[PDB]
Amino acid sequence: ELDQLRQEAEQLKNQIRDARKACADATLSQITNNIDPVGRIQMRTRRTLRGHLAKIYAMHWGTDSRLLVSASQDGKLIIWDSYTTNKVHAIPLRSSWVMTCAYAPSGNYVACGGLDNICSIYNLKTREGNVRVSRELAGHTGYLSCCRFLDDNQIVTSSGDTTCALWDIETGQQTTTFTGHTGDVMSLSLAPDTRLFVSGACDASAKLWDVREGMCRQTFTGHESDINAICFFPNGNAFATGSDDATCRLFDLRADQELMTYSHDNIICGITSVSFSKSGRLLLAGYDDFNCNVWDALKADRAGVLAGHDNRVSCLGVTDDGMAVATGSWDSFLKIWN
Amino acid sequence: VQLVESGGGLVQPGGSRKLSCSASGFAFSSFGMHWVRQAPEKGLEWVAYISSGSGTIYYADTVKGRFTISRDDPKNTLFLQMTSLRSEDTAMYYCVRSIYYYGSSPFDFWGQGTTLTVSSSDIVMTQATSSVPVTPGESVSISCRSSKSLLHSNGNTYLYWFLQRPGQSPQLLIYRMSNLASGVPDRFSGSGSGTAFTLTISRLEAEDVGVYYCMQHLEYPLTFGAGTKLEL
Amino acid sequence: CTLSAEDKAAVERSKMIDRNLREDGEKAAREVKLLLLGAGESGKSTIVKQMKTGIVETHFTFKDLHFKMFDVGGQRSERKKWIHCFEGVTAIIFCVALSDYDLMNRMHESMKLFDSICNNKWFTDTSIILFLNKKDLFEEKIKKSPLTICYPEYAGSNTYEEAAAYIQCQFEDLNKRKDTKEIYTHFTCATDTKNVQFVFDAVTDVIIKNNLKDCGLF
Amino acid sequence: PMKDYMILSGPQKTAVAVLCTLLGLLSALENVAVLYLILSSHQLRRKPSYLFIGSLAGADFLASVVFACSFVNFHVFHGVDSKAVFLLKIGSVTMTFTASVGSLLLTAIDRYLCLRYPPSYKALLTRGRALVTLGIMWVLSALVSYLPLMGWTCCPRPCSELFPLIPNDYLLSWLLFIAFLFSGIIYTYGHVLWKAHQHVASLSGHQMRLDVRLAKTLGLVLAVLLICWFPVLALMAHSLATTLSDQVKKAFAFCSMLCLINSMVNPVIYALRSGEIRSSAHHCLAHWKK
Amino acid sequence: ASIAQARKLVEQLKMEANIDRIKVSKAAADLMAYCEAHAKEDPLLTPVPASENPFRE
Ligand SMILES: CC(C)(CCCCCC#N)c1cc(O)c2c(c1)OC(C)(C)[C@@H]1CC[C@@H](CO)C[C@@H]21
Repeated sequence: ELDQLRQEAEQLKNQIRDARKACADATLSQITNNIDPVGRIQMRTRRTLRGHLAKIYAMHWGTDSRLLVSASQDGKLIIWDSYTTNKVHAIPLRSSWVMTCAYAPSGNYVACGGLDNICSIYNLKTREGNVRVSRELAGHTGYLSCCRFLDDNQIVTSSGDTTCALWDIETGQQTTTFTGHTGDVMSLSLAPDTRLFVSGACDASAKLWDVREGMCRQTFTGHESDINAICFFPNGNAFATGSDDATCRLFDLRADQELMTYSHDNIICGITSVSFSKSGRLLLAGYDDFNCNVWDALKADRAGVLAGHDNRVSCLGVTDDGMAVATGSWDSFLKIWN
Repeated sequence: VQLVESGGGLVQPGGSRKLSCSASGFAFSSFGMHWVRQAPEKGLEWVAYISSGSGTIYYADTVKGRFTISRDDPKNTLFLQMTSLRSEDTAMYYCVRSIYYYGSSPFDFWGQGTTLTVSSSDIVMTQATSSVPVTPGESVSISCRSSKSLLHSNGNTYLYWFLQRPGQSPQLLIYRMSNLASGVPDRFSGSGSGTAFTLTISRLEAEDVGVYYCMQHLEYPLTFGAGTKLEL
Repeated sequence: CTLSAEDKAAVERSKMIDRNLREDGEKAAREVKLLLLGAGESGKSTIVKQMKTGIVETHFTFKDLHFKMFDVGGQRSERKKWIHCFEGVTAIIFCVALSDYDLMNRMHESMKLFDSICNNKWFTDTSIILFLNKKDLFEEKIKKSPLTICYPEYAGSNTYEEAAAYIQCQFEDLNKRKDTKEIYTHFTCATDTKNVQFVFDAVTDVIIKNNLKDCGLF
Repeated sequence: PMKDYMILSGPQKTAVAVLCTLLGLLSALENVAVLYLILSSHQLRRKPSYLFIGSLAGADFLASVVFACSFVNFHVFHGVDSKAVFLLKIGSVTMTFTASVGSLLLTAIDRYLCLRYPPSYKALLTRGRALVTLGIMWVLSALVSYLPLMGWTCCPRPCSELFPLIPNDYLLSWLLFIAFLFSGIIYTYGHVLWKAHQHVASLSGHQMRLDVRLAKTLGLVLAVLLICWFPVLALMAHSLATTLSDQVKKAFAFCSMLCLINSMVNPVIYALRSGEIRSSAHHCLAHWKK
Repeated sequence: ASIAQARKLVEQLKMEANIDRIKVSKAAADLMAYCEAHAKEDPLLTPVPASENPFRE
């Protein structure tokens, strides 16, 4: 009888909830009640990266904090020089229907995937002055929603088949497959030491995976709808999700609970993209209402507004030196906000 | 990737001759291509440059007006139409590819060259040493001093280091100042101070023997130094 | 000009990349994108053969106009997480079998996929091209089994010319967006060979009515 | 001694001073309301069709503040009216009305490439190519209209009968340019109404709305281009073969009211018929409520 | 069939329940300590001058 195993699994996640309430002695908003607020944050559009012709679906900064790759649905993958607004590369994709892109931390590779279920790694720093597909990673049976490089040889991808996967790039096979989700995994975020990663799915749950062990360490259930965005705190001991029920929630990894909820009554639409700044004091969330809200992460209070996109802000990321924020949108424009 | 040049040969002075640089093994149309000549005892000297898409076309002041550089992208071929040849045009003309974006490595591949024989405001790069006796395993510091600050406002120091081994084409070592080129060993290292620059070979092997040219890429014309020969 | 010799050559590369983005965007703006959205393989692949893995793009040409049918039946994911990718498609070619009315019900599953994607948020203005195929098999079934199995509120007889006009009107009464989108209905089969002619006529009615909407005339 | 045209007395000059005041400012009211609503919306300022609506609403705005001022400064004010600055003033009403007539042709041609080449239309007429042909239209409508003060006096001709101080032989080269602009508009609006007849008959042949939906809109367009402009151009061309009568002396200045009557329908007929202008009109009624 | 699938959920929830958790007041103070220790190195929190900023419009 599996209903006995159903009765034990309902008894066992009460021990999850009771041992999580046994640590909730003081909230984050009680501790940072006696701290000074951030005030008002005035961010200006420094650059507008024009040149895409469709909805920009992802971007990713390089670790040098100057180059960024972006993916749009015109079948292009442009690498931008963000300081002097030059296109470094324009990579034509075999599938126009891309939903993610990643820049390698070495700078030599760019991956992208989408509705074709394939994460194609493109080699930028070749000979020949050309950008060629160095690998295509097949094995996912759903649309590939996110990809992040661990190094030049490993890449974690997530997909709509309720499955994240770790890949070896040269032997293009799944080294590890992360199952346990019951909905389409919409995002992932590696830890700063890249030994763990969190993944948010459409079953309103985030899961913390061990990369080398291959197991689900912790499961975080606090949302009511599809988690579209996830991002690690710069400490690596917390993360912030962003979902379709218009709230961002800050979960920690050690106390195993959520700390804050970043919600307003003026926002009704969901979050597409979540990223902390450097030092984790700011939480920049992009929304469906053409708008990116800067949240003071230690309090709940809203700091300034990154307004200036004519369509839904689909992607955003802060540079690794924390100097700028680039937001892409469904109008074909990437704006850089210092 | 290889560049092979055609043309050359004995030409009467005042005549005309067309050099052709057949490119193969690389995306030729996305590269700017240079012509760099070397007189049979002197050092390198930049002649002409045509960009990708033939947008900008530059020449040296010695060859302006009577030389014409042109590319043909479907055949992957680079031309240098030379008319009214003088006795100062007796040289080995190298055909150099160079791509320009952020973080690129210009001047990275050099062609083999065709010896053309005829019958009988510029930044000054100065390498005061002309010949250095070296034993292998030692530490060498080739020095090059400019006549202008090669450091730009964007932070880049446009100083290029080449190594022409005896009997070969030049090979890029250090593309911007302190930027090791791809495929060269880690024992080379560049360093500079805006106007004075050094190239440090840590533990020199037998392959490091040759002439070392410093080139500026701050403005056109690109000028080389009369390089420092290294001898065992 | 305050740019170096290499940064001026990096701007010229970026301008030449810009020139190839417009030449490749003009080549794609002259193309017609179509989203094929049949319900449970209801003749969805039998009209792909009549023109001329995640999604299957089918390129074909008719009267110097390049079409692209993006069949999305091989996804099996949550549709709402990727159906906004096809927002901006020219039309939605919908395939409903006319012989699944007797086969919870197979035809009511077609009307539910029709109702969700025609009254969608992202397809509030993209016209549906409904394809009521397998009409030859509908002849051999409506003479024996009436339409009272799928549609109990149906008083007309078992003549095909009034039964097919009822299934067309039952599907075309599902758009609440009648002021902004239109539904082009065809009755096809495998033996019908004028179906790419209908798609060329139905999407040139879409592109004309979209150009007149964008030029301020409508 | 130019004073030979003001045959307006009593209720005639009353019907020009007060009428053109309310005709002028109200037509200039909505013209700047359209010119604001185009540049306020950045999604509309990138569309190459509302530039031709903007250059209509631009040229019609200048033709409703210059001609409405120069008609009231001529008939009741009786200014100094010099021999050289008059041809600046009769040319600044002729450019700004031809550039509103030629901006109907650039709107008609733009409405013809919607039906002649449907799928390549947004690829053909781009924002770059829109401002180019707007520049050629603005400077062709200048040199055909400012050619009076750029070296054309009425002394080598005998000279005109209806217009003060203009050559009669120029009036046969401007009328036949607007007629070419008018036979370029009607012939364009004939094939828009013909490619909407070889398409609705073709689509309905598989299993008549667009044909009527254009003919009711492009008929009301061509009504106010012929109810307004043809009672200005017909008697203007009548002065050649036969001399003028006495009862038509004052009526031509009263038939000249129809040109700025055409100015207060052109935001209604070209911009208010558009939905994307009107969708930003309802959007901006909460914008300045503060 | 689902006898092992319900066993796989019990075996997953058992290794998730027996982890050790710190108090939330300790995890919130260690987040508050990170945002104050690195506050001077944050170019969006504390706006940098236009010289050190590499974006000059
Ligand atoms: C708008 C247009 C139809 C343009 C036609 C002109 C074409 C070239 C010529 N020729 C027009 C019609 C006019 O009847 C007049 C106009 C402009 O402007 C002013 C300067 C006010 C005239 C002053 C003298 C009045 C007669 O005593 C007539 C007034």
